[PDB]
Amino acid sequence: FVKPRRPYNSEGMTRILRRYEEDLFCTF
Amino acid sequence: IEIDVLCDLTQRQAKLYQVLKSQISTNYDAIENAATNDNLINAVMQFRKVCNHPDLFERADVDSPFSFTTFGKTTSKFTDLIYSSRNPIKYSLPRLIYEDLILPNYNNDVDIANKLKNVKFNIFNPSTNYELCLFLSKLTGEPSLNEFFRVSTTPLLKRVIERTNGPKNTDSLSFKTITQELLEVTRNAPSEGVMASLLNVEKHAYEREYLNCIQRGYHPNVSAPPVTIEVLGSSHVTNSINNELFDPLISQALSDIPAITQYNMHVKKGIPVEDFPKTGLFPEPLNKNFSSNISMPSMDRFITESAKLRKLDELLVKLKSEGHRVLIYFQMTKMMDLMEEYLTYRQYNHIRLDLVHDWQTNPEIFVFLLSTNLTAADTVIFYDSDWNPTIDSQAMDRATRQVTVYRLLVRGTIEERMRDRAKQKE
Amino acid sequence: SLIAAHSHITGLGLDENLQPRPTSEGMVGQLQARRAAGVILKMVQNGTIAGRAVLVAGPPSTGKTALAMGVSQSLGKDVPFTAIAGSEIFSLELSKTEALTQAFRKSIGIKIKEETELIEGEVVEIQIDRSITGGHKQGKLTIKTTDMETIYELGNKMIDGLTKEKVLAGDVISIDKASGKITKLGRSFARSRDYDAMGADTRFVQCPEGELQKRKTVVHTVSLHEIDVINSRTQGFLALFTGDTGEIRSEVRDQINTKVAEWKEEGKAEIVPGVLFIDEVHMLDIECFSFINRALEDEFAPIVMMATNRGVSKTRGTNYKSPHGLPLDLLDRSIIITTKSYNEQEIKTILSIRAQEEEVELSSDALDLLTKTGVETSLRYSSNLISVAQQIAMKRKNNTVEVEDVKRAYLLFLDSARSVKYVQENESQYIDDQGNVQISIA
Amino acid sequence: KSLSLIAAHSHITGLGLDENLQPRPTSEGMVGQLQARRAAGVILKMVQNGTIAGRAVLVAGPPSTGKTALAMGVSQSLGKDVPFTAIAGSEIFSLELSKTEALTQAFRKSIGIKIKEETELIEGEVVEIQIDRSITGGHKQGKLTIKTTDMETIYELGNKMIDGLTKEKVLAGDVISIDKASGKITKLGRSFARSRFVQCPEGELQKRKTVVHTVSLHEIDVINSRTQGFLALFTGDTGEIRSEVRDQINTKVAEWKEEGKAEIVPGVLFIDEVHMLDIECFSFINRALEDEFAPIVMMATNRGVSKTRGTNYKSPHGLPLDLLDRSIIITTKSYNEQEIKTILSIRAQEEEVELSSDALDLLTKTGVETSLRYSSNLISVAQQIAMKRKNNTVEVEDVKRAYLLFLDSARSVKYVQENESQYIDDQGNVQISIAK
Amino acid sequence: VTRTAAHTHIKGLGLDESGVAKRVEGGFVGQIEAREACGVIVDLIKAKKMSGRAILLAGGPSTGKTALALAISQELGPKVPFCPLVGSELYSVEVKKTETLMENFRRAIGLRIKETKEVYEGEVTELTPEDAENPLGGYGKTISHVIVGLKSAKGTKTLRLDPTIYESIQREKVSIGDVIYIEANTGAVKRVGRSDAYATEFDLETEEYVPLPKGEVHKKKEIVQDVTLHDLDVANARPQGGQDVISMMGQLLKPKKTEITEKLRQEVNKVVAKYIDQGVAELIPGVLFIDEVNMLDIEIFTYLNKALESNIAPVVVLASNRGMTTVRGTEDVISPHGVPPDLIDRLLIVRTLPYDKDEIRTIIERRATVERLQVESSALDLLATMGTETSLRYALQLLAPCGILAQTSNRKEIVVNDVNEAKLLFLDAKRSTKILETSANYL
Amino acid sequence: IVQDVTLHDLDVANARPQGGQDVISMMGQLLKPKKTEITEKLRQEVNKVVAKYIDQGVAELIPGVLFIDEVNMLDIEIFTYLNKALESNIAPVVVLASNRGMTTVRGTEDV
Ligand SMILES: Nc1ncnc2c1ncn2[C@@H]1O[C@H](COP(=O)(O)OP(=O)(O)O)[C@@H](O)[C@H]1O
Ligand SMILES: Nc1ncnc2c1ncn2[C@@H]1O[C@H](COP(=O)(O)OP(=O)(O)O)[C@@H](O)[C@H]1O
Ligand SMILES: Nc1ncnc2c1ncn2[C@@H]1O[C@H](COP(=O)(O)OP(=O)(O)O)[C@@H](O)[C@H]1O
Repeated sequence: FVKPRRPYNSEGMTRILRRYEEDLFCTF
Repeated sequence: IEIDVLCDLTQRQAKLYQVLKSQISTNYDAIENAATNDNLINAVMQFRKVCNHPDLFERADVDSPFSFTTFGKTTSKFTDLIYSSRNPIKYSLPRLIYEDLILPNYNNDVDIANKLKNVKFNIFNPSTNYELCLFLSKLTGEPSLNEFFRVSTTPLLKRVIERTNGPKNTDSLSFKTITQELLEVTRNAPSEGVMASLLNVEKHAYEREYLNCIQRGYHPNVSAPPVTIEVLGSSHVTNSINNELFDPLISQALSDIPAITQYNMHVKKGIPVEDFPKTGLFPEPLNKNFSSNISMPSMDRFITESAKLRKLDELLVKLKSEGHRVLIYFQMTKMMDLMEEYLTYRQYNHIRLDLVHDWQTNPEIFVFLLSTNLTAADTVIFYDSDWNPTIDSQAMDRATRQVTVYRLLVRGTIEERMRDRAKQKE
Repeated sequence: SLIAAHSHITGLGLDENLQPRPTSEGMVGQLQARRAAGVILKMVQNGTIAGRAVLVAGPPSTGKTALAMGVSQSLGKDVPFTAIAGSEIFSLELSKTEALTQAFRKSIGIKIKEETELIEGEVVEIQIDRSITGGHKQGKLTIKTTDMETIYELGNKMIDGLTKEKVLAGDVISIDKASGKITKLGRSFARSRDYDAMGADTRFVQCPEGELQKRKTVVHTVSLHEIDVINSRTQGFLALFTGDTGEIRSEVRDQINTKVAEWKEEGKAEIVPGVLFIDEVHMLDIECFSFINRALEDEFAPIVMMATNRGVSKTRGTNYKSPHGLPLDLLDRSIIITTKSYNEQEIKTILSIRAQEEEVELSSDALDLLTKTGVETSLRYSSNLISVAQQIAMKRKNNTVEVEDVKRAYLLFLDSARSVKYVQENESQYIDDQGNVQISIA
Repeated sequence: KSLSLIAAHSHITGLGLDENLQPRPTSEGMVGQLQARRAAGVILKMVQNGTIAGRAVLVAGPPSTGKTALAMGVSQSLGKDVPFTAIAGSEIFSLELSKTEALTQAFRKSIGIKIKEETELIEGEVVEIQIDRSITGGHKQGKLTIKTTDMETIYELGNKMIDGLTKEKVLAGDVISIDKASGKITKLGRSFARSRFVQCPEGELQKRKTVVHTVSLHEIDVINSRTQGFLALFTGDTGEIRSEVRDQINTKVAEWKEEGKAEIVPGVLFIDEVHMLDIECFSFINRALEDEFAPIVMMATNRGVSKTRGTNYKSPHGLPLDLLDRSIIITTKSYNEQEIKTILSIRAQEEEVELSSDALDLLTKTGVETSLRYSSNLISVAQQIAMKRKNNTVEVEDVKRAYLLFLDSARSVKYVQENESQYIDDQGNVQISIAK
Repeated sequence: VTRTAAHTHIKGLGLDESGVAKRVEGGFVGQIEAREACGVIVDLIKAKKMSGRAILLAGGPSTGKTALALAISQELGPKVPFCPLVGSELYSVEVKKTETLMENFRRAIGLRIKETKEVYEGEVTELTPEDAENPLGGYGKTISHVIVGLKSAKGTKTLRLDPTIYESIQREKVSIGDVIYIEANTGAVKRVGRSDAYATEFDLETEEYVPLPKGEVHKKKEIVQDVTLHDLDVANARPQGGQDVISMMGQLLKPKKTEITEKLRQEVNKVVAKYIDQGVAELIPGVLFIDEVNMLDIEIFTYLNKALESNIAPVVVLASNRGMTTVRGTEDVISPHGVPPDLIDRLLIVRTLPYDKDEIRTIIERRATVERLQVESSALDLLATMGTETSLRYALQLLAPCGILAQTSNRKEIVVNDVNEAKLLFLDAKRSTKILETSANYL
Repeated sequence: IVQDVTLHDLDVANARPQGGQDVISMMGQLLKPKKTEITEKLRQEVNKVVAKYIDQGVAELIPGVLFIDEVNMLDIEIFTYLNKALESNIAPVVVLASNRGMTTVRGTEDV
């Protein structure tokens, strides 16, 4: 069986998000 | 079908050969036919265990520098650690030296002379020497006139750490040279830039010469802490050297605050972002292999460090249609290490000591390791250690109807000497 | 780039049977020296004999450096060729043995074979998450093609390579895993969002087809000295460029020798031996010659090419006088290629080849005059006069350089012997060796 | 003793002198040079008196007459707790320090301060350690049962002891020594509970002790010179210590001696092959002995009327005249046959198994003929070729074999003289080829 | 296939059991008494009880002193250290010459140690810090404890580290889901790679993937190591390896060779003696080869006669090429082999003798077989005549070019025409000197 | 904007570490700069990227003269280095000035 993906602990962080239509920025 | 392959001695095998060939007076005992004749026997088994492979008689452990320490060891719901590595060299000082030279005392004059030489007569003092401070304020364009007194009375590492990003006055004589303007104009610059690509050749040499995937070639042999200083009967010395070895500004500057902690002060405790103790100033190493001096034992180095296992894994890469057997009496019943080798990396359907019936129903599971009428196996690899072909023929008698012979040899070792006498006997 | 004194030599001018052609590959003359140099070149190309000292001897203006540079040209790319001079050893930060050892380690090369992986596709979505101070970074990159789409994780170096030369969703980039390079091929989606900051929009490319992950194997060459300095300190990669490497211990030398032999036997590394060329080797010291005669006896030592233009001269640092300035123990190790002076036809061929490389249309009688000048004075003077005569012809607006330009150039600029006679005629005007002069006309 | 293999001066355990300084003919490994040995005994009693400051003695004589043996005998008979520094003439030419700076450091390494300090120490065996680690907050508590042969007691431990015992993880039965002032425990070992090992400590826990500390003035100078820590004493980058901190340390040492909490112990500085120092070094030595904090300097030279380095004229003993004026000279003589026999007997007795007597006579004849040191070097290789013949004793024929193989100086010089074109001369001329 | 380095034909001294020399063994031809003396010296090394014994290999060029030194190293074995040197090595622009000499002296002395290290390793399932109480105060760290979950086969433990350990943990960029390796001796930690329990086909950082480590956590592993005494000295002088700011800052600086004080050497000797008596250390004294000892000046020899008379100093062997020459660093002392008479009394001279024609011929034959070129008999005899006539070395170096000319001539055989062409293309020292003499261009 | 730089400016810009701001570069900025032996690799990479942007057509290279006065006073090893530095590809013209006549070269005995 295909192994699970690695856990993605991103708590405590700002976020840059760039998408097809528009780019975001989540900050604190 | 009979085939023979001869192999060259690998580097670690040859150095093990030489270091255990030296002794005091070996007189080349194993190739003096001591194995044919019947201490000599201990040298014979030592030469055999060396001449096959190193890890069949001692484990290739981790590669680490020698820890020159005296740390807290044991004799063997959480177990905790405190860093307690110390050098074995203990420099012992009398208490009179410290308490009469370093610390202030009523009969000592350390603090008085310290202030008198560092504050009362410092030439950057604005209370006494204004015009000199105003002179340098005109020169360097400093916003504050106490900054020269601050720079003159600060340790170098501490003064390096609290680096100020504030721009200077614009009427200064500090005229920024063209190299600084070149460096600042490319500080955050894209690719395909004419001034951008001129000023980074180390990143071009990095990407061109593939330095991101190179391996560590050198590790130090001995690593040590700083030599401990042991003054008896005072806690001030303990506090002082514990503060100097672990200064929280210097230690925190070579550090990084965890991300959820930065959440905690920035949001939960409301600490402003610029008032964080600064981190991340430790230099980045060249690669992930260059981070630490400890080298893990690699599986691929086990594969490649043997004269015979390298050509053996080459052969089972080539041989798929015929199940094969190994005479494990080349090392006198050593099943263990080849077992770890071929279920660690070269994993296959396998059987090793109802047992004889499992490999005849299908050839997908090979007969593999057995110690020597079961000729139903497709082939058998019986290769060397035969100074007598009688056990060779009795092993191949046990063994489909077709029998195939795979012979292995190492040149320069005892196999050439027993396997040139037994070659004419065949 | 620019035309230099050795612009014309492209090879050793040598046939496949190790016999020199009369005029080929930008070379003429010195047939026995060319054959011996080709033999040394074939020795290097075999690459199984280490530490063979080769010495070149001859008068000045004979073609010693031309022979060595022709060896370097015909030697082929990606095989090292150091071209040090004798004076560069004497340093204030290294020892002379240390400088010789570093030149030796520079001359020997390793061809590392590395397995890499190439991905190329249309970028879907970036999810860079950074800490508050920005020090620690982790992200997720999403990339697709016409066939399939994959979600990859991100590290520190890949995120900082995405930030610099900034990549938006809608771009087609190519990433090499082993080197960590980022190559934005262009913008494919042409998204409707147009921020007023972006003024440099990359050219449109068709979004790629096929599988993203393509297996690739590449080879790169790194010399022994570079690996030595890389493993020497924590920041060793800077010391290649700043040159602040120095007095490197023998421990890293022996450990890297063992590791290099390890990479050799597992098939990662294929050592190519190189050539160290020491022009004007008579400039060196006796300690350097001692280290040289004891340094060729290792497996990691290249073919050493040495040049001199001295007769029986004083060996430096010593009272005695030795052939070629080199002591007898070193001279016994070396094998000597000799060179002999030219004649009128070879000199004529030299200036014809030079003027072809100097883009000068020279007339035949001016060529004859230049050959007579070159035989009369030196080859280098008649080589140097061609560009000056070309400039003089350019000032008179004639393309072909004629005899009067050659005579005007000869009158304007002085060679060695005429300058010697002009000094000897009125020596009181120049400052004497005893520091005596007369600066007044009366 | 540290790690010590057999060396040249290993048999010398001190001056073989009686109570009235009269030398015994053979005692403590040393034989002969009775006038020189009596002089060295007088100098030893000077140093052991410790009331005389800054005298220089010059041990001059022929090579291989025991000058270095005399100095090693003085150093061995001095014992420990008195500083001794043996340097050579080629040490002080430093690439970072000046010559006078290196001489000043070597002068101040051989002057020592003796301090008596009384500390506190608790050392026993742990019967049982318990911690009531119910950490509702940062506070924790625990109890420790520590035992010796005459003690058995329980302690209530504060938080800092719990922190100090969490690291250096003490189990039950381990032997620990606790410093109460600094909170540093040392794990000496585990007691006899096998069912590294150390004996269980004797009684009277919490026993004060006096540890007598002797430090040199160079270490105090390095410490008081503020920008160099004590790591300069190991790294060697002390780097031109200023004169004012030296003056401060001298005044503080005089204050400590007067007020009686420190005692000054003079030592001996030995300079082997003093003839290689420059005239500047001779001037600094010439004016360096007038300081009160100056040791007793020993100088050894084996040169005749030779040039002084840095000048162009010749002077006796390789030293200038004023330095010869400021030093008393100990003379040493060469050895006759019986002294060579006794020295070879002692060295062969210590170094290896016994010799046959005719072989010892052949060694004595060779030592008289060529050199003492050559015979002493022949001893071991003759024994090794005797082991290769598989015999215990060393016979005459093993000595003959070793004499055939290993040449002395005279045979090498002569054989160089008959084979001249095969070798390289001053002018760099050599006939490598053997034909014509 | 394998590169020849002018000494690959030498495998050992070639002696028999009783110390006599076979005429052909180990690639040695002749030099019987020299080989016997060097075998006696090898036996003296394997005795491992002497200190400061020295020999000088006197002889001319093309004779075999360097060959005898590497023969000693081959016979002794790679376990006992061998430190080759040239006399020009001792002059350094960064430190004194004498300290370079003693650093080579303690490079020669070896050590055999066996050490047990407390080792924590396993897969990081949990990694949660604990925040400090007063973070902006700055006199403490920003954290107080870090709880780490380590999982491996057969055991699983939770780890409450001090912040100073977490410094190295964050410096190796340890994330959740990789196999790590904490060495509790020094506090160093090595991040092996990402664990293969999860998916391994989606990273972009060419990470290596490792299985779960076998055995429990808190493995106590005993390893065996071979170090030199100089390496202990250079580790204690420049203290890299601790987790204090002195050690972390000492890693980053460019190292300079410093004058290592004697006090450090006595402390290292005391620690090593404690390791000897405790039972994990065994001393391995070695051999140091100073080739070209004529190049050393008077200061090194003057310090050498005192440095050889210490209790720990190894056996040094010396080579000299010159006869009755003046000593460097002085202008009046005329002395054999460039060695002053003070040092020569400590020294045991081993003479080496020049060669005959048959020895030269056999040396050429063995060197041709080692370089894998077969020769013809008349060409070998011609090369032997040139070796007698010019030098042995010139006949040795000419072997490869006639082989090159033979492959040029589309054959594997060396003939006398190839030897004559090697004569015509390349010249020895004598013909070059005569060509310099006849020419007036200062050729 | 047209900016004019020398090749030594590019070499000294690439040699000192730009960016990073991680202890080592900041200590290098605060301490005194040290002239260091710039290796051939840095100059070769600089020449490579400069030739690349020359072949692009956006950069223009212009050689300038170098005037060395009192050239009688250089040591012999400087002339020995200059013999092959003059033969290099990118090195410009150099103008030499001397006033002495029949004299010995500095650094040698009787030339
Ligand atoms: N065989 C040749 N082919 C091409 N050019 C040559 C040849 N011989 C000499 N030259 C020219 O002669 C000049 C001197 O040669 P070079 O070796 O550089 O200096 P020198 O001979 O003084 O050492 C060079 O400029 C070179 O171009
Ligand atoms: N009186 C003596 N007693 C014992 N051994 C001696 C005596 N004199 C000399 N030796 C030995 O002779 C050897 C060489 O003597 P050495 O001390 O070098 O003489 P010098 O100091 O005069 O050069 C040393 O091993 C030393 O032990
Ligand atoms: N006894 C010997 N047997 C075989 N070859 C030798 C012998 N002695 C010297 N040689 C060869 O002669 C050459 C010179 O050896 P080396 O000792 O390095 O120089 P030198 O003999 O001048 O000291 C080496 O290449 C070696 O192969």
